[PDB]
Amino acid sequence: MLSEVLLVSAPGKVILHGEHAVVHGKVALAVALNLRTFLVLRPQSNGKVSLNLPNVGIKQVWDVATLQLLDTEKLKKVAGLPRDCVGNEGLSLLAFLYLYLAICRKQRTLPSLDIMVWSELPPGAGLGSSAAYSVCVAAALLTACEEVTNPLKDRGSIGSWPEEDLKSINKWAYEGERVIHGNPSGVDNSVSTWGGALRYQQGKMSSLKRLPALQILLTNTKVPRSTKALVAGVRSRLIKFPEIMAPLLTSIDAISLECERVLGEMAAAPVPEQYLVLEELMDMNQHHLNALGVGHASLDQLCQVTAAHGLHSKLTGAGGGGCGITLLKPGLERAKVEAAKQALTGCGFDCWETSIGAPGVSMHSATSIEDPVRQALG
Amino acid sequence: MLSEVLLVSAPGKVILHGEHAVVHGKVALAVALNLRTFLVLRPQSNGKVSLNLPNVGIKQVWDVATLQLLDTEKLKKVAGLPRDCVGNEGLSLLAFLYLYLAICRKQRTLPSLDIMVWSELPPGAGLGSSAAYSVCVAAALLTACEEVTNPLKDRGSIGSWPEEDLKSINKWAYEGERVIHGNPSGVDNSVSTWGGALRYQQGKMSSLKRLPALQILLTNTKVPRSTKALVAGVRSRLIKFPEIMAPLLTSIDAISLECERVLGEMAAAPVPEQYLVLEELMDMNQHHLNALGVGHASLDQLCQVTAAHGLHSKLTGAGGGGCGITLLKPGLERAKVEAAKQALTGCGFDCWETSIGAPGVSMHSATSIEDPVRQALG
Ligand SMILES: Nc1ncnc2c1ncn2[C@@H]1O[C@H](COP(=O)(O)OP(=O)(O)OP(=O)(O)O)[C@@H](O)[C@H]1O
Ligand SMILES: Nc1ncnc2c1ncn2[C@@H]1O[C@H](COP(=O)(O)OP(=O)(O)OP(=O)(O)O)[C@@H](O)[C@H]1O
Ligand SMILES: [Mg+2]
Ligand SMILES: [Mg+2]
Repeated sequence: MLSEVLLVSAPGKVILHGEHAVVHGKVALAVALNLRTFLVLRPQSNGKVSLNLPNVGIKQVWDVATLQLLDTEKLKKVAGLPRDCVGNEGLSLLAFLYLYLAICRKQRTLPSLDIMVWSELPPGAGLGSSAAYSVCVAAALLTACEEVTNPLKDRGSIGSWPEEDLKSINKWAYEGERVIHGNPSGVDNSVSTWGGALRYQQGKMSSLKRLPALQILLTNTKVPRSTKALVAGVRSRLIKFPEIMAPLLTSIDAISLECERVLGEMAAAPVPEQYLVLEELMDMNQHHLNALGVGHASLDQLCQVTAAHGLHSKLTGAGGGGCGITLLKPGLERAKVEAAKQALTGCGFDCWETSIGAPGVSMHSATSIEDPVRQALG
Repeated sequence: MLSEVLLVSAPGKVILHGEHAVVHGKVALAVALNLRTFLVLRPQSNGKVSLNLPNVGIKQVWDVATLQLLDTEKLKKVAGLPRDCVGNEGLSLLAFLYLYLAICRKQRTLPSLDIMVWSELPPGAGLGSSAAYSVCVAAALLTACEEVTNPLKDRGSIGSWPEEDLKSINKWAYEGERVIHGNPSGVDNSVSTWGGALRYQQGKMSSLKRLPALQILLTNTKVPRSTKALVAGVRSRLIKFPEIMAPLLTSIDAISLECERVLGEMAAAPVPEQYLVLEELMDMNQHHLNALGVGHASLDQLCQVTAAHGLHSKLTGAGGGGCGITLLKPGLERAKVEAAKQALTGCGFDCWETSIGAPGVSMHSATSIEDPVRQALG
């Protein structure tokens, strides 16, 4: 057990290319979104572990005494420890407990902690915020129970864990996603742990070696959608017009592959003509997705406003609403981008200017933390 | 030679599906557009043949005496008969003369005629108005010199020529398109002659046996474009992203083929669910074309306004401007369609509510002719 206060942060994700094509065997590219989730863990004296989730406005307190006397599927039983009430986010408090016991069990006394979680990620918008949360939790606990090295052992500003350690973090982050999702693939938590870019084919994942600096505008239309529905309609259209749909899917597959090739050649020396290829790829993937049938008026609107300012975008994820991405290459005029944001907001959409291909699980010194975050954390 | 006044009309064309895909070996569907070109031929006494083209504001008069004394490549020589001045539409007056001599030569005296041509077709917008013109000319002359039966020999209201006769009309209509275009494929003139729908693969054409009643909105954005440019950019992108583009083209090919199948099954009994397939096909072909790169802001705008009213459209032809088509299925409310037209016009576009799969070369009695047409003709 450590004593110092731990501060860890993990990024969310966006599907650059591949969205619906992956369901049919095609390649997809998932990348770390720099909209992070922070978790501050404070050691305590009182025999109580308190998990505090501001966002979802819920706080829960357990007393080590009771949990320490609990006999250590498994889920049903776990629910009999805290309770069983309302909350789609109630599974999270269940995912915390699981991660808490299973990881600290090898301790001769369950520690008394205080966890503070606050992210910049909009929940449910498909940016994998629950994995970012699981990763943060598994990372803080693992470090507190010294099951993993302490990145800031040398009192650095910002730090990360070594490969062997990141693997332990992911494995545990995954169990936590299993409890809340049931059958998660592992892309979300893998993206949150290793950061950077991920390649997903048919159950197999890899980590693109090197990525360039990519600036984007993340837009949330707040339009609610049914992921189960979209995927069904696509499969439906795949059955109705097979000779039309089959090729289309292959076309999207080629877009992921092409992007993979370019990003790699950009990691060398980013020539301006490389951003031109990327936006052409986005333009085409957006049209293909509209063809698949997962488009939405709020999304055509997002692209229309954006193109009006010379920017290129594409939906990201399930389509039919949700978020969209817009590329910001090196050289645009502060004015073009600034107006797009205003326009986007006027439509009633949330808009963030962030980055893609983000760092990954990180430990921060309380002085590396910005002000807005520090205010929400302490 | 006949004596009565002849009145013939021919339809233009629109590419339902296939546009850029045909250049690469894929199937395309061309259909007769019910925006007709009329030609009134009046026999005269004075030894003069007068061709009058109101639209292009030009009239030309020749005297049979001079032409009758002309020794009967060949083009250069033909130009030495009238003259050689300005006019992209000057080749037309040249196409008339060629059709006049070559067809009346077997007469012992060049007749004295008066031709009046007036169409509802916008020139150069890709609706094949020059073929509609060549067809009308070849049809009037052929009938006057009795090289073909007289449809209204039985004093009917409206009539057409028999297969064997329509073939002669097309063959001559083609020479006239050769003079004005140089290397025309024959789709335009074949569509204008036989009407209905045509299937074009790789030099081979066929006539879809039966088509259903299709109502559409023809929209001209009046945005000028370069057909030579568009096709070049497409070939360019085909070279740059081959694994992405190849499949896409195959996807469009499947759209033509699918449409061909449905139209045929609609000719039986047009079930409402058949119009649903057609608009899904248009939606998809429009997205593919945007992917090819032949889209334009004026066209996204055309589709956006239209969808706002529940209607489905797609560009038609070269893209990057020009015309677009919108389907009007049986059952829409006069209000939805009427507002679309207003909106379209506000954008500064010309809009026509016509039909597709039109009749073809026809002879009309001066009482079958509407008022607007009759006013412009006499
Ligand atoms: N800051 C946060 N604090 C606590 N729980 C969170 C936070 N952000 C997300 N979650 C939890 O994760 C769940 C999100 O499930 P959801 O199906 O929407 O997946 P997602 O992670 O939002 O993204 P995606 O489905 O693409 O992965 C919620 O049930 C919620 O309890
Ligand atoms: N009503 C008309 N009267 C006389 N000439 C016409 C008329 N309509 C079209 N034309 C002639 O046909 C030519 C049109 O050439 P163009 O390359 O624009 O082909 P198009 O027939 O308009 O359509 P598309 O190119 O798709 O076939 C002009 O040079 C013009 O002289
Ligand atoms: Mg998740
Ligand atoms: Mg023509």
